[PDB]
Amino acid sequence: MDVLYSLSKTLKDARDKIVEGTLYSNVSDLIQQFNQMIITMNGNEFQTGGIGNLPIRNWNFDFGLLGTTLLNLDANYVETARNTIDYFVDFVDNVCMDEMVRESQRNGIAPQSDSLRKLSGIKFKRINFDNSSEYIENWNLQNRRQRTGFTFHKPNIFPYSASFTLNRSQPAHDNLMGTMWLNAGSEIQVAGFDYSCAINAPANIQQFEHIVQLRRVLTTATITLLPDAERFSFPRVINSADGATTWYFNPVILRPNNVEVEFLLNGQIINTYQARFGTIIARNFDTIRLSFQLMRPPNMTPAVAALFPNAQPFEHHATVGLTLRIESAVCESVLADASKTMLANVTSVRQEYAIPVGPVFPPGMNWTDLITNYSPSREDNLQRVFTVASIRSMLV
Amino acid sequence: MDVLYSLSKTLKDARDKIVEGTLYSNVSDLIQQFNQMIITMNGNEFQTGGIGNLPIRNWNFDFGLLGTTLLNLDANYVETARNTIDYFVDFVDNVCMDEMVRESQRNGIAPQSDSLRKLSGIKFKRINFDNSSEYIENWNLQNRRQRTGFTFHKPNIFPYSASFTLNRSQPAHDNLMGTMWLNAGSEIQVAGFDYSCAINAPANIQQFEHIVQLRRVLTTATITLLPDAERFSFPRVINSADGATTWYFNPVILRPNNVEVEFLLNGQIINTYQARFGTIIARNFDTIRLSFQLMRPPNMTPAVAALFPNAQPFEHHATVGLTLRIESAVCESVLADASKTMLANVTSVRQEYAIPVGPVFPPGMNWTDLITNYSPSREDNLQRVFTVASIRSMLV
Amino acid sequence: NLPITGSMDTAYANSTQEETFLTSTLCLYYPTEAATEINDNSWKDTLSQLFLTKGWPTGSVYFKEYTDIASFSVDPQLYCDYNVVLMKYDATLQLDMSELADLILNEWLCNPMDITLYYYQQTDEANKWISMGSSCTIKVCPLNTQTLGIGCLTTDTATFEEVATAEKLVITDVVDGVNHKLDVTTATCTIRNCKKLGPRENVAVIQVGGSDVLDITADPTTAPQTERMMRINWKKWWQVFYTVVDYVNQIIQAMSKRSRSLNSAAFYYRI
Amino acid sequence: NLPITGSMDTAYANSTQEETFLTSTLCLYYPTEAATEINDNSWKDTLSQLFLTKGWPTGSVYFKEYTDIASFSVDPQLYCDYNVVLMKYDATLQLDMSELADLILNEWLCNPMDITLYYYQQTDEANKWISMGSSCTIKVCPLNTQTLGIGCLTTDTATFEEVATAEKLVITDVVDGVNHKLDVTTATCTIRNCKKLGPRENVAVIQVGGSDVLDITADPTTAPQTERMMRINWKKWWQVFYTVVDYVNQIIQAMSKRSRSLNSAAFYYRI
Ligand SMILES: *[C@@H]1O[C@H](CO)[C@@H](O)[C@H](O)[C@H]1NC(C)=O
Ligand SMILES: *[C@@H]1O[C@H](CO)[C@@H](O)[C@H](O)[C@H]1NC(C)=O
Ligand SMILES: [Ca+2]
Ligand SMILES: [Ca+2]
Ligand SMILES: [Ca+2]
Ligand SMILES: [Ca+2]
Ligand SMILES: [Ca+2]
Ligand SMILES: [Ca+2]
Ligand SMILES: [Ca+2]
Ligand SMILES: [Ca+2]
Ligand SMILES: [Zn+2]
Ligand SMILES: [Zn+2]
Ligand SMILES: [Zn+2]
Repeated sequence: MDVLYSLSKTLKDARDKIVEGTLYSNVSDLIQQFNQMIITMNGNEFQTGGIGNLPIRNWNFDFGLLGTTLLNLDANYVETARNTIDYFVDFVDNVCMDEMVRESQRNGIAPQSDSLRKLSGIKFKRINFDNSSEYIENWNLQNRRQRTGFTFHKPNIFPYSASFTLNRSQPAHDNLMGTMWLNAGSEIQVAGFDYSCAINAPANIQQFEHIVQLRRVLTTATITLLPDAERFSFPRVINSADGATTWYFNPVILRPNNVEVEFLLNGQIINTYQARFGTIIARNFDTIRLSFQLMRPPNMTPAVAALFPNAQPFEHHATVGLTLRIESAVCESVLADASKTMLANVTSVRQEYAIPVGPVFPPGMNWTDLITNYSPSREDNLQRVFTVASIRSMLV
Repeated sequence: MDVLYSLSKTLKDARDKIVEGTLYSNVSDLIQQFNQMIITMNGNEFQTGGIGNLPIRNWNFDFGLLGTTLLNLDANYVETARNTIDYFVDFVDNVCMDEMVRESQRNGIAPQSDSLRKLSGIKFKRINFDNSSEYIENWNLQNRRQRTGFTFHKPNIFPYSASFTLNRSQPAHDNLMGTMWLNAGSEIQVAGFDYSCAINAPANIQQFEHIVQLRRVLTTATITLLPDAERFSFPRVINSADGATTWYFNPVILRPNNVEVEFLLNGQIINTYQARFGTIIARNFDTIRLSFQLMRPPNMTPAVAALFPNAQPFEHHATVGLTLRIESAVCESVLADASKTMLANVTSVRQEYAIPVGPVFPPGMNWTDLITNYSPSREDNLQRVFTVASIRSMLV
Repeated sequence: NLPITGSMDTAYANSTQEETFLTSTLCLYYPTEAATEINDNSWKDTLSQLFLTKGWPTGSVYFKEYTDIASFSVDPQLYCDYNVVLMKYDATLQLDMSELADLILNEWLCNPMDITLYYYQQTDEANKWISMGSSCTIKVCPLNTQTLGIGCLTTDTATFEEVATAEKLVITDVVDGVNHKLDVTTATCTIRNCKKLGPRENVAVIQVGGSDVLDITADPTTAPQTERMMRINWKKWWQVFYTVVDYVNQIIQAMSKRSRSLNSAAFYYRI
Repeated sequence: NLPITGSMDTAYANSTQEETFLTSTLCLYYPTEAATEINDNSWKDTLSQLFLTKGWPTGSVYFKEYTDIASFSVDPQLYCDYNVVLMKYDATLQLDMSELADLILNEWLCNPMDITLYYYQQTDEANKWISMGSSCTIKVCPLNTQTLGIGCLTTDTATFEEVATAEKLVITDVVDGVNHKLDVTTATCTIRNCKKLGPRENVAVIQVGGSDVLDITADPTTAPQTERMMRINWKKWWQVFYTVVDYVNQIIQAMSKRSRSLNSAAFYYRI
């Protein structure tokens, strides 16, 4: 992986720095590294592909070295460099694609393609130089068994789930108490509803709770908490839990009462915010507990008093919503987020060459299935393929 | 691991071969290996950790070489060697125990304890010599990504499960048709019961099926298949599926008819055995399908005909059994079995020092929970701890 | 009662209307004048066959007759899984019919009221006194903490306040938290202390003629028309029964299975 | 009807007897002579109170009376969730007792017969002809493969073979595979072609005095005496009813819910 990344980095620096008119002083070290890469790769035969519709390609390296006596680079030097750079970039892209489409259960961190396994030999370590990208840095930390860290803007940590739970229900679904939520990506909208507006409640207060378990620990997380769930604030007809019938929801929104968001790690309360909205910081957590309340307004105007009668029928249903959006976080594991493209790259490569479903990832690289059952083996394979995708993005 | 195994092997060979009066030619290579170990270990500080109630222990190595220049070993030589060997054996046992009680979700095949991580450095590779035991051999094969093979006598492949399936039932539980089974260790007992004794069956034949899906592929397995399932051939009072009530079982055993044992690999019929009992060979499989039939006897003596009326009540219920014992097999993964002591050793070490439950193994190293969810991470950690346990059992 | 968790992506099941029509019974309650006007001894068979065309198995639709609203209001026994009450409208009986609806469109938990030895009060707005009999004439004497009466003497029933007279059914609502002495003709009446638990979903009331006058809630600020309170203009009873049969699916959609576990002693017409 | 998979370690639930009694009901069928000997106008009330001491809520236990076995055998309707029939023993009515027990202890699937038009045959051992009415007289004429009577003349019904005379209930079992012409007094009794589906587990029969003589299976080789066919010795009916009340736990334990889905809408009690 480090050798493949170093090949890609050398090629990218060659593309960027070997340009007409530049001082040889600007590229001297790069030219030395490039010639070292040529020397190391010369006389070596590689084979990529042979999986899915990815074609079998044979790679031979027999190249001349670049000159070193120029003062400024001219056109001839640039074209001579560019021929070799083109061949090497094609080889690196094909090796990355061959690695991205493969997976293993026991040792998914290790290279799967024969090309990358061959590149993991000792003799190729001469190619290795600066490993500065975030993903290769985390790869090297993981290989050294150090603490790893990935920054995610809007991490996709919540699998898609639009669900509801009815704590009070009847076959006619006219006096319903419960809560409905959407968890999606970095977003959690929840809404507790009482059809009776907590008229018969002990203190005219109905307590609602929502626990969301994150499949990985998130640290240094910035979250925005807002007091309404716009997703559950309009009337809708909702299937029953068994699908046998459909019930009606006609929200009227009241501000949530005694809002309390707890960020828990292994069942221990790390962070706690009460009646706090806007930007909050969850420093280290794996579970979110949103507890809110519907408090019946003690004083009502004639219209508000008309909305909520003493007994049934209940045509307007009291609702209190919370919105929780993770804008940025840090995770020791790789995750799909809004700013990066590794998941998109891996899925695109797997789709374009019709890779049969393997024993590790869900069919189609579907992220909801991947994050729902984010096992250590899946994490190994996902880190490997994401690192390969990041390496490939340097060139392609 | 190979260095730890080599330390244990050198110490065991020293204890077995360095005996008073023995020719030096019997131990020359052993003495050279032992002195190499002493040189490699001298000047190195080790610490076996304080996980759980395992005491923190510090180990320093400053030992003189074992002497040469003796034709036959004498008492002085053996005494000096015994002092050194005792200290080294204590160190190795403590290192093995420290490694046995640790686990990681990712990279669980790698060493976990600080002592073994130190021993995995290059400077200790000199200690490494003959890796002949089955577990270390398979460890080295796994490290190289080669085919792995563990031979088990009575492999513990089936998690405990005593269950039943009622294909025909009613609240009174007086006319029942179904199957009840026990799957435990290397043994499957199954019994198909019909209370009507197939009076109304299409041809007075009731078909019973039992599919047991093994969680690891077994190869070269010798299996005893016997007609009757003694576990389900006596009167029983059995809880209902939901536990609301209890029903009555009053078996009368008829011989199973059209017995059909299929051993399937990936949904493909590898082995088939029809009307065969005794020893059978299943060469490679991951699923067992047992198909049997209750055939109503066309001719019945008055005593037999008295048990099987045309209609209810049915007081004697016709049952056909099947017993399937895996006497020995080969699996690419590590399993607990009847003859080996690895699981017992690891569990004993964890219980003795009150090791808190980790994130990998079920509490108490429960084997049913372990093999029910035999994940790749669990497999890596279990192979690691079992290899360490065998290394320790060479000396302790 | 346990929490029920459902996924909003779950697929709708097929229509269960045919299955419920096959496995449930329908009771139709109509006034005797309907049978008089129809003037046909086989009209039950005709309606059964038409309901069969609508899907209901033969024999599952039960036709029950009552003399009038006042008579029917004396302990109405609703039998079938689904009950439809064709209630004729009379401008003079607006309260009584309402009471009848209030009695059959809601679930009531009732206990005996032995007035002659005990003093009674209504604890909350859900509490009422339901009196049923041939003649229910109920007089009330509000009391106070000192046990005296306000504008009434416990020793003189003539001073009691009149709340019901010659009633077959009446729902009495007095001021909560106040003890009242009661005087009702126990010979021709039985009074029960009752709590309305909620709507009774297996009973629909179709008002034949008139306007929306029903008030099934004692609260003056609410006069809610639920989907189980229909109202149809009419000139012939045959047309009324034809529209009941034709829109039976709509009528049953407005209704739901009773869902209550009772303590009472009533027969039922079930399949 | 789906397979049910259960584990042999699932914890037993608590006793459901209390909630079963609070949610089920018990119909007790007794002869008229029982009420005659009791000679009380309120024995039903005291029996209900004793049952309540035994657990059942008031009004859950129903008491039905029949004149005798013969009259009760004419299309008996069983209403409650749990039915207990106290059948007095007469040494001269063993077959009638057996037929009543067969009818009410087993589940039957019956269809009408037109004896005046078509010939009939019994397909298998579970197929019977149950005829009931004010007076059932059934005569049979077995036909050969040429639709010609054997030992009987199709034209002359006096040659037919008499299998029932003036019976109020009779289960006729003829040789299977033979077509029979039936002469039945349809004006006073109806005959139905029925198949025995299985046991009615909500009906228990307590034989008052006598011996074990009931035979609910036509097979000569079986006289089951299931757990729902009790027998007691008696001298006074009050002792019989006290025994029934005291051991109602065991009686209900011997019974189970009906469990059969019916295509017929009949009158039942169900709390
Ligand atoms: C539901 O209706 C569809 C549409 O005809 C039919 O194919 C299907 O079998 C029905 N039943 C179920 C259980 O979906
Ligand atoms: C069942 O009975 C046990 C002991 O009699 C009691 O602890 C428990 O609360 C009861 N109810 C349930 C639902 O287990
Ligand atoms: Ca009135
Ligand atoms: Ca007055
Ligand atoms: Ca009041
Ligand atoms: Ca009102
Ligand atoms: Ca008879
Ligand atoms: Ca004759
Ligand atoms: Ca027959
Ligand atoms: Ca018999
Ligand atoms: Zn619902
Ligand atoms: Zn053995
Ligand atoms: Zn069961």
